[PDB]
Amino acid sequence: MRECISIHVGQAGVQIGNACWELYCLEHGIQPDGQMPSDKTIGGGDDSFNTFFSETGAGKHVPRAVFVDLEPTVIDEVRTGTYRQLFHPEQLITGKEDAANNYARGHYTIGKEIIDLVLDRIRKLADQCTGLQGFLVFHSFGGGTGSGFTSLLMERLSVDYGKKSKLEFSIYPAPQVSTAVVEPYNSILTTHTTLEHSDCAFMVDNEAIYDICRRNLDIERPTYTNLNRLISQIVSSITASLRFDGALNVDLTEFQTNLVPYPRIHFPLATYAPVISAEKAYHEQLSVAEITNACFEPANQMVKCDPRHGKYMACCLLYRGDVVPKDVNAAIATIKTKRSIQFVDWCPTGFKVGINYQPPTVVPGGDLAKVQRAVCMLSNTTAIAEAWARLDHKFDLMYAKRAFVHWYVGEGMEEGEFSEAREDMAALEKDYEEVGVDSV
Amino acid sequence: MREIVHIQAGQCGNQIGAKFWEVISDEHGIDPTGSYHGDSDLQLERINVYYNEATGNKYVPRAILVDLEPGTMDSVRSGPFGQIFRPDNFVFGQSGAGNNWAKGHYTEGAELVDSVLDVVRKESESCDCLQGFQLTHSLGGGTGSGMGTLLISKIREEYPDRIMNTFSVMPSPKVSDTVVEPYNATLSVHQLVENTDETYCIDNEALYDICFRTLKLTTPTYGDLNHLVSATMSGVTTCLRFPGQLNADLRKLAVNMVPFPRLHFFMPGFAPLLTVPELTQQMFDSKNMMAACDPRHGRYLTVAAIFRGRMSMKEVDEQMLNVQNKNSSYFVEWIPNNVKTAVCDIPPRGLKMSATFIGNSTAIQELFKRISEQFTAMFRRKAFLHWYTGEGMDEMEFTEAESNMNDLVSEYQQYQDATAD
Amino acid sequence: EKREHEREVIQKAIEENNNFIKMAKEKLAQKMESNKENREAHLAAMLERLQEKDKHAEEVRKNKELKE
Ligand SMILES: Nc1nc2c(ncn2[C@@H]2O[C@H](COP(=O)(O)OP(=O)(O)OP(=O)(O)O)[C@@H](O)[C@H]2O)c(=O)[nH]1
Ligand SMILES: Nc1nc2c(ncn2[C@@H]2O[C@H](COP(=O)(O)OP(=O)(O)O)[C@@H](O)[C@H]2O)c(=O)[nH]1
Ligand SMILES: [Ca+2]
Ligand SMILES: [Mg+2]
Ligand SMILES: [Mg+2]
Repeated sequence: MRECISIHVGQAGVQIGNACWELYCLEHGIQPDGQMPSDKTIGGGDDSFNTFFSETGAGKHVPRAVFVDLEPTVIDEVRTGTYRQLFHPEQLITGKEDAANNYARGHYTIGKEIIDLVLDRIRKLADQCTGLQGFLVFHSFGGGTGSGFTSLLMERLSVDYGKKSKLEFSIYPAPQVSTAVVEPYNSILTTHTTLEHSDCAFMVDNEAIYDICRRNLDIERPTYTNLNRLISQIVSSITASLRFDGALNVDLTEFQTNLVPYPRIHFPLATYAPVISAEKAYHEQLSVAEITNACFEPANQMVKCDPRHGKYMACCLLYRGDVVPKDVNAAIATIKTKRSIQFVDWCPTGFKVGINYQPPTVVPGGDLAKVQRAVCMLSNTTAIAEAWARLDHKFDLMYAKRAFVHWYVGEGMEEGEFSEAREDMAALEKDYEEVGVDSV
Repeated sequence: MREIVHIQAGQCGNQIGAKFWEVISDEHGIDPTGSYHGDSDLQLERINVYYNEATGNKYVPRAILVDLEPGTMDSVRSGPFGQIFRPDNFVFGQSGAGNNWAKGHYTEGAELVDSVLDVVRKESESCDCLQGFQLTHSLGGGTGSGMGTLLISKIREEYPDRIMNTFSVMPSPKVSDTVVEPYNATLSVHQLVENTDETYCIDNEALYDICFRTLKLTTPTYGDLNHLVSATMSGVTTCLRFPGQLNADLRKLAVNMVPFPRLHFFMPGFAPLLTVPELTQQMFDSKNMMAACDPRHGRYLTVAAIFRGRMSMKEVDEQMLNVQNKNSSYFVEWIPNNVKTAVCDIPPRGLKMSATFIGNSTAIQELFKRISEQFTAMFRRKAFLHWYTGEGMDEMEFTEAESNMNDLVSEYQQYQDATAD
Repeated sequence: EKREHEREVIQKAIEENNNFIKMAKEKLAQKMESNKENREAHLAAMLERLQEKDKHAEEVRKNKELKE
């Protein structure tokens, strides 16, 4: 019961999924062939790890996942790679030809040729579930598949599963790792299109992750593998409530209640700590107080924005490892004296806490210290709107000259869809402004 | 599984084509008998972009050779790697083009066209997923220009959803085998503006001046020019031929390089004609451009750049950032992040470090102006025209092409003058 | 009165989940329809232009024949 199905879409979605599922296997002690010596329940069960993993008669533990891309080069590596025995071939879905950085091809031209088959495979995962809870959808903003196909899919999933919950992990574009000049277009179109179909979306700013890899881990020039390895630690923090259980453990949906005050305002800011190399961690236990402290440092955020210049609508702390409440409460008390974390006048100022006893791991060969304790803060602040502003600004500069727009019109789109998407984003920026203004 | 189909047409087209094949075959570890005798898995990972697999496990270029007279093509066979081509893909006529565009496009070219078409189909239908086509040709002759453009059009009817990419060689009166070459050029350009997705503008003027003024060859050969052309062609196809973290193909490139359909004419650049900063500076220098235009007389809409060799990723990032920072006036502000960068670990034969540059710059108007000035000097005093009406053409069609090309210049100017605010 | 209010609330929640699904389904179908249309019209116009160029190349060969 209470299963979650993960859908990884496009290159970023897929590679991030490789990272996340590798980490999950290691957190749960599942071997690359899917066996897990510790599960005495053969062929099924109702342990917490079963939210993400189905069991077979042979004792293989199988991700409740689907990987989807419009070309085959990235998923081929999964079919061929180290973890290839984990999935049934049907969970790995490829076409022949990609979306060429074009949202139209992703949502329409190429994407409509494969959407039925994807929904069919997802349906085979949902039929194995005794109480399906929802979907986790991983994708980039900037790609044609990650934007267009993800949008098409979300609309279809709303159709086929109703108001069953859908959460996003969305990869927001950075100029250092960027692949197309048209990413702001694809970003705006996919954000406008998915906004009504998504319940909670976690943005991951590639520039922030990148900055963090450079600064805290002294990686001269970070790769997708560096980024992904960090991102997955954040996603693991966020899903630990679903995948493990303990007394102090607090379910993600319970945080979700506090995180989304209005349907459109469903974009929480994540902040992770500690990010530290083995070199620097050797002979230093970083206490609850230090990691808690570092959560309020803007250089540790998934998204580049300044929360000091916005207002808080919610503040959640998700701890894992060797952590007891007394310490947390001390650390929070200190933060509350030394920081002025300001909330909007219509919400309470408490921090909501949860603790998972199971300590973090790392993937061998990585650059991250294996620490005893960690924390992800999820806050909802109006500052996140800066990230819409930047993107919207970029869109405007091109759109005012109609640059590259012909590539979209060539696939059967109208300019109207562009102006309509940009108006939705303008209204979202204005909503973020309004929630922060004090009451009558 | 992302096939490109290559077509060389006429004299220039076949020579630069042949060179292309030589260079890339060497880079991929393929001999003239078509065997893989090479040292890295990387040379084979995306080998089928350009080569078909075969009997006796051979690799065969997906190339089609085309000319209106057997001259240049027998030299192709006689030449090394002449044996690597597929003898059926040799499509030639007899009567020749006589350096006359109307002959390439309308008359004799029109008689030969369907046999080319049949081989094109044989090559496409064997493809798992066709990216599209690249044509090497010249715009000064008659086969390359006239029949190359006619080919483009005909292929476009059958594969209107595939990318058409040309390497087009532009006529200079230094190295200049005629006098009607402006007519031929204008006529071809007029076609190109409408029917290619992306055209690499290879200028003999610029090639000549590099060999003379820089390489110090006071008497440069076709062989010296084509040496330049081949290094370039290698350079700009590096991202197609090798696995990167970019995945390039012709569509993604067009999408990222072409902001308005008509403005698809690129200025290539190469370095060296050595450290990352020097590589980077030289590569943007007007002296290293394969089209004879100063980029400081215009502004870049878009730019792709690729560095080949083993070098610091961090350093290249810093240098490319630097170059945009310090020259910010020469990049339009209404296209954020318009300069892209790739690194390939494998250098071309004979170098430790190279850099290839592809620009969509409005300074290219300079080049179309050159052709326009020459063209008009003749035309208005109706010089050498009978040659053309000779074959059924109207004067109108000359007027229309000149207009179209002046329109293209006007357009490049208009986007050059455009501001963010 | 209270039971009937209970019935109303839950039927309203069903109705809204349904109208949402329906709306989505329609919105999708309209956009995919308009999409196919537009794309087709672009290809058709391209092919038309090409075909005019073929016809024009007849009138250039047919016209060289009429100089004899
Ligand atoms: N963090 C992270 N970002 C990635 C990764 N791969 C691509 N991206 C980002 O995703 C955006 C590009 O989208 P992609 O996922 O590569 O494109 P796609 O979904 O495969 O779509 P098409 O290939 O055009 O069909 C860029 O902003 C990249 O920086 C990855 O592995 N990790
Ligand atoms: N760079 C270069 N230009 C060439 C070569 N061969 C011919 N040209 C140019 O081609 C133009 C004439 O076209 P050509 O290929 O000879 O005629 P075609 O066979 O009818 O296409 C002239 O401007 C020549 O300078 C070559 O090998 N390299
Ligand atoms: Ca130390
Ligand atoms: Mg892709
Ligand atoms: Mg010649």
